[PDB]
Amino acid sequence: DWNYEHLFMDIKNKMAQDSLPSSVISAISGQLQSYSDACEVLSVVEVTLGFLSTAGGDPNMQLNVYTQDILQMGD
Amino acid sequence: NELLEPLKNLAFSPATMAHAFLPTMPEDLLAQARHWYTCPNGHPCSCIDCHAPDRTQTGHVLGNPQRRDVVTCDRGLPPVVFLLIRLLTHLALLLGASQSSQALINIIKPPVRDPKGFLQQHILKDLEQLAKMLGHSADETIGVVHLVLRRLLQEQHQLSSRRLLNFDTELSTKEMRNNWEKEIAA
Amino acid sequence: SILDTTRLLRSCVQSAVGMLRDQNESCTRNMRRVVLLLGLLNEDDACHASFLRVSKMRLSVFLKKQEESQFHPLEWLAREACNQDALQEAGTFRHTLWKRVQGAVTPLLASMISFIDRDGNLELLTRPDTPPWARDLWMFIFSDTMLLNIPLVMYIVVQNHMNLSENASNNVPFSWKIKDYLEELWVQAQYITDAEGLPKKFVDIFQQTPLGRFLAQLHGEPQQELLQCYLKDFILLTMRVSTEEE
Amino acid sequence: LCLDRAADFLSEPMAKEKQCYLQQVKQFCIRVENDWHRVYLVRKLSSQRGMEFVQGLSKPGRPHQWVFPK
Amino acid sequence: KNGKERVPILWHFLQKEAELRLVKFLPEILALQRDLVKQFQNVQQVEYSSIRGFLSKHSSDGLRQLLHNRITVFLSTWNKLRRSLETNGEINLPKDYCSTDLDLDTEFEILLPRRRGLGLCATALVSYLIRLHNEIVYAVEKLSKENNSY
Ligand SMILES: [Zn+2]
Repeated sequence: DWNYEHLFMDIKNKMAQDSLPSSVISAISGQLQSYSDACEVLSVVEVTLGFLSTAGGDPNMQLNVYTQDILQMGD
Repeated sequence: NELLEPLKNLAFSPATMAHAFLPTMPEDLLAQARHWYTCPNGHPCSCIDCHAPDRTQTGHVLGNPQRRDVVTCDRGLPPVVFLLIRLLTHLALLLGASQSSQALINIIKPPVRDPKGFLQQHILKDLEQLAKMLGHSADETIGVVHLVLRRLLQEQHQLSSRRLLNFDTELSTKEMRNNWEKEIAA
Repeated sequence: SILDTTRLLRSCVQSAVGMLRDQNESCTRNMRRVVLLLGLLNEDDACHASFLRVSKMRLSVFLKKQEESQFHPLEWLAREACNQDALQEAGTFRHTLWKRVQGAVTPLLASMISFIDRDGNLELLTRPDTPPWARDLWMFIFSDTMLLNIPLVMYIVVQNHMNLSENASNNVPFSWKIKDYLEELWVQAQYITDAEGLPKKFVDIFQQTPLGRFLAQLHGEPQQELLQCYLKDFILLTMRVSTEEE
Repeated sequence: LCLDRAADFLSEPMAKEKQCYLQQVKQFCIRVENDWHRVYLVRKLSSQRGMEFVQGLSKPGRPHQWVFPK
Repeated sequence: KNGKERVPILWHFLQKEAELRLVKFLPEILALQRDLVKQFQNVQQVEYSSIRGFLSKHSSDGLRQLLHNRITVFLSTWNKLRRSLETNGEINLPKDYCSTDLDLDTEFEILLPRRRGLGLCATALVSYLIRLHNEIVYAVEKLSKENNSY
């Protein structure tokens, strides 16, 4: 039942958002020839969405740097 | 006098007053003052609980007479005058109950089985309140009620003309009732 | 052993913290909680070891209680093998199972973190200037299952009682629980006693508790410092204060 | 003020100590013979309940006939 | 004696006295609701049938009797003000809620001041009391000529 919409509105209020460039879309589309890998990536995106919605962050910060350094979300 | 007609309808022809507004009622002050806002789905908000940014009644809505400890008037009338108006209303309602009980059972909310007794108890509580307010003996209080009724009997030949009576004999609305209250008080 | 629970906890820390929302709207809290938990969840010093052990124990307790409300809790592996959605999401069976255990543990870990880290508690474990008595009392309370009653739950709101600032911490571990416990013992002594004897009866009742005996073991200067910290925490729990001089 | 308190206790349409007080008032009214006191008591009752209640209390077979003067 | 102009504070106070006397309870009612929130916050299902059951679980004598006393205060205040809340209060309330008196057999949800369900009643009372206090305070400001609002 998670109301993702509220999280999205909170984030947009806290930070800026932009659409994916076609290049990134094609790259991820090519790389993600597997449902499992998609789910893994989406789980990382969901955790990031939660943290950003609460705290926030630099819209230009790379997502991998944010997850690995700040969230320590390795492993 | 046309001013009496509403009360007379209560006494002799209560069936008409079924959907009529009676001075024996409070109003929704919230609708009249036009803090808590409200969401589109209906929950208050001073968004919260969703994350998205008339109560006035007809008929006799006063409940058990035992609760009637004090009299309050929001329409700017003095408590004493509102009390007397309400008492006249209860007398008319008792007359109507004598004419047809079912009509009063329909008009009374929540419903009741003994309109006559219910109205008697309300009248007694009215007298107790009058006594507390003015500070006169019980007999002097009943005398005050008779004096007011006498004034109303006299103030017709002098008040049958040159009047500004913005009310209908059935008090079909809220403003008609308020206006009748003000004229009576005057 | 069968499973490396330490690693599973460490893997679920980020998701659990991510489930926590605060009243005070202290944005930078969750990140610090993540850092603190990843630091504490170790077997380096005995404090970290005991924190990890008590966490694992309380998780086992919550899981046992939840299991006792369901049929055949041993068949969980089988149930996972019956969930094609979980299989295809996970890829391998081992990973399906690992994700299942992560999903089970994340809510309960989040709840427990909401309880322990109410105002700023966890800083006391990490701040090296924290006196020994503070860490000892922290772990004593966290280990107790009837003093720190944590009810099960099936967004999580961290009930901040103080209006403390960022990165600040309550001067005494679990001051809110100690206050509530002492008020309960007060109510009980009051109704059991007359206006006289209530002081002595209340002091005795407290001294006979585990917590009272523990604090009784503290002797000398540490005990004075303890009382001072509780005074400050007590005020902040009771009264709103505008300045530190007040 | 004592007579007022008795008048209130009587005006009610059921406790022992209040009855003790009413009995002491009865003895005081009978003993002192300043019937003015009873006049005030009667007057107070009329204020609260009305003249008919007092007339009823004057009738035979009543418990409060002491309220009245000779 | 033309009190509205000559004495506005006395006039308003006398008008609302019946209800203003009940403003004294609000510390206790607030504490009750705050403790109930503390207990039930983060809880999803609420399986308590009534107040009598809830009390029976909190059967420790001191705690049982303190909760009972507090709930009694709340129920008394509600019973008195309910017919006022039905028309005034800025929070809409179905007539069924205000229609009858409450007792220990009443639903427990009435005590939880959520924005939906019977808990609006717990909210409404807390709001309507506050209104009375605030409103009379405004009158003093209107006669203070100052801005001491804290
Ligand atoms: Zn809302």
